[PDB]
Amino acid sequence: NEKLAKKKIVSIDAGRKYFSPEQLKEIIDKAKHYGYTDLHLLVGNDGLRFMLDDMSITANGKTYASDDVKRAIEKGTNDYYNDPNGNHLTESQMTDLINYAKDKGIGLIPTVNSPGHMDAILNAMKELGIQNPNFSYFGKKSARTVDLDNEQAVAFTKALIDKYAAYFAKKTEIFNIGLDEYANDATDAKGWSVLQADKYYPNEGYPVKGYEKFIAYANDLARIVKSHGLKPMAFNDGIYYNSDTSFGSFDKDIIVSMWTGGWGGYDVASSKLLAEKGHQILNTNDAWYYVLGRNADGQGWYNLDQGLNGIKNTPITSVPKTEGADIPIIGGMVAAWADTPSARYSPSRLFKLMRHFANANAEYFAADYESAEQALNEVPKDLNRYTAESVTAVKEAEKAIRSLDSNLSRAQQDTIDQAIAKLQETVNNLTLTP
Ligand SMILES: [Mg+2]
Ligand SMILES: [Mg+2]
Repeated sequence: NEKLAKKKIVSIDAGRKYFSPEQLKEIIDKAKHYGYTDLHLLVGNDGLRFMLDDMSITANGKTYASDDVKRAIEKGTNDYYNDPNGNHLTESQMTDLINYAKDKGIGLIPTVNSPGHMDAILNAMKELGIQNPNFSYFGKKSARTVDLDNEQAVAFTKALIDKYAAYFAKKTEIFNIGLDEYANDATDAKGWSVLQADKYYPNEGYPVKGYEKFIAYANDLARIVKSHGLKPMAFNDGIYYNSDTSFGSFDKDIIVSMWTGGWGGYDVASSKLLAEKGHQILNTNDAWYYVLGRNADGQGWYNLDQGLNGIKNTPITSVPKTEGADIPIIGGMVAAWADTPSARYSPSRLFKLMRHFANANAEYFAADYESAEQALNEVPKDLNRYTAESVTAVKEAEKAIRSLDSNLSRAQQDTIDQAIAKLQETVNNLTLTP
């Protein structure tokens, strides 16, 4: 019961790279088939590839017109990557996609990333006329990250998030605000250290109250998301970075997507600390990451063979940086990324990754009843013309399938499959009364 009740999630980076409604429906079909519960769809992640029908934004003592915001976001996303396959999903397409997923028992969790990984939103703000939205580090400007000292940029960004969250209200349950990898380009992946630095190394030109403002920012987004009845989620790396609780406290209602245990000189809070602070944790271990186009050993970090190895060697219960503690989880999430969005999207490669994650953790993933349902639909409805003995065998086989536990895992798939085979055999053995 506890294993099957977990969320099993596939994450798709449709922020950097365009994915069509058809492509996403196919992913949903596979997710359902392999026993997943949710699709985690990034739509704002460097690029921004989801447009509401009304994109008007009220901030900074004015309203930015819907059509101007749309044109700014379309231009801004293209400036990040002009994808020949498409620019954005429309509101009609999103609503249809969520409905399609819901009818299959699949939830959809969107991401609209900030204050990092927001190249397109920063570009859009510049197109609207907002001045100097980008964070800079000793003259090196981040293409991805907003300056938290810029009230006009921050106000616009929050109102944009609010607008998206208002749309997702009722139709989803979780909204990922991201919060990962602050100014990773401009600081050479040391952004959290940079934001915290002025407190400990004053008068050296580090951002004054940098990390303190980030906490306030994260918390305000959490408040905004919660106002819409949605649970806010965020990636772990900036949450109590360096295990430092002295700058302030994060909203406990933020679910933590735990993707990294950190690296040399990038010292993240342990999952133990985060649990102890009151956060629920979604295991998003980057052991399972796949970057499109990096399709085999040697082709770079998060290549497909690496991800498949991570899936074989790091179970769904193994959370980054536990300090040896027992870390409870709300579920697990395997993630595919489009760091190089011009890479060709290969469905079979993604589905292999998804299939392996489900098979490696089979007790956690729901069994497939699709074919059992179909087999029942294919039984002849009227059996009167057949012998009593052959009829009895069919009715017994039918009962046996309807008697199956409706909460079996992938680990018990063969139980379902044998029941299907037995029904098919009994139907084949139906004998006309002589
Ligand atoms: Mg590219
Ligand atoms: Mg492609």
